[PDB]
Amino acid sequence: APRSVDWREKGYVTPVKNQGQCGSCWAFSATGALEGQMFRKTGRLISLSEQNLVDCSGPQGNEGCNGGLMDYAFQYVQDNGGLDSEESYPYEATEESCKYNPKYSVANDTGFVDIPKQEKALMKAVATVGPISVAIDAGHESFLFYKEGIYFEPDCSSEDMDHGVLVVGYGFESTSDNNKYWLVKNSWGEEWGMGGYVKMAKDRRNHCGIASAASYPTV
Ligand SMILES: *C(=N)C1(NC(=O)[C@@H]2C[C@@H](S(=O)(=O)c3ccccc3Cl)CN2C(=O)C2(c3ccc(Cl)cc3)CC2)CC1
Repeated sequence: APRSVDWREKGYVTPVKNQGQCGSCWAFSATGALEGQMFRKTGRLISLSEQNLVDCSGPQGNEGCNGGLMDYAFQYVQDNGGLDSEESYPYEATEESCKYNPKYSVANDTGFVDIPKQEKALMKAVATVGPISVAIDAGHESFLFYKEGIYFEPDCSSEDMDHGVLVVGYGFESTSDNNKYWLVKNSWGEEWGMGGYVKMAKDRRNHCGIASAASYPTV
């Protein structure tokens, strides 16, 4: 794999979004991954509707503003035959009745891939596929108040993840001893972290469980 990857530079990544008070992180992680795979497929970067996922993917096991799984979202898109654009089905940050309209479907998927649970497998996936949906342990105050640089939290769990985010690349800082990072897009708006991103510790024993539940949709 290359030493550094950043899919933002290749046009695969929409601007940072804000989920608000709704427990819809999983929906933002899923749309991020699908936005990337749709761009690879078609050359068109189109922002997708998290609201459509929040309102409509109960049958697949998602729980709206009270949590869900990226893979359940990918299964919904396959079952449903599509997913609306953000423009057509805008984000409300509350769970409402399903308003899916196939006329405005701009994405599809044919399933999903679960990546082996190693950072080396995650790097290979990121290098070759595009942005990847990942689960992390975000449940430390150090994450809430993260501002810049490489995020490392000694008490992070590699097994107890509670937040879905999107890996858009990886790289290394030239500063000192521990310099590698995953580039991670969050859904807490641009005023959190580094314009809404967190450079997360890479190759330090699967820190925060970033390689523990990584996946992406096939299109
Ligand atoms: C996001 N605003 C909130 N977090 C979740 O909804 C997270 C997302 C995923 S995860 O990425 O943590 C994860 C964890 C373990 C294994 C795979 C994955 Cl993808 C699940 N989330 C959860 O909070 C849990 C969950 C799981 C399944 C359902 Cl239907 C609801 C909730 C508790 C694991 C909401 C804060």
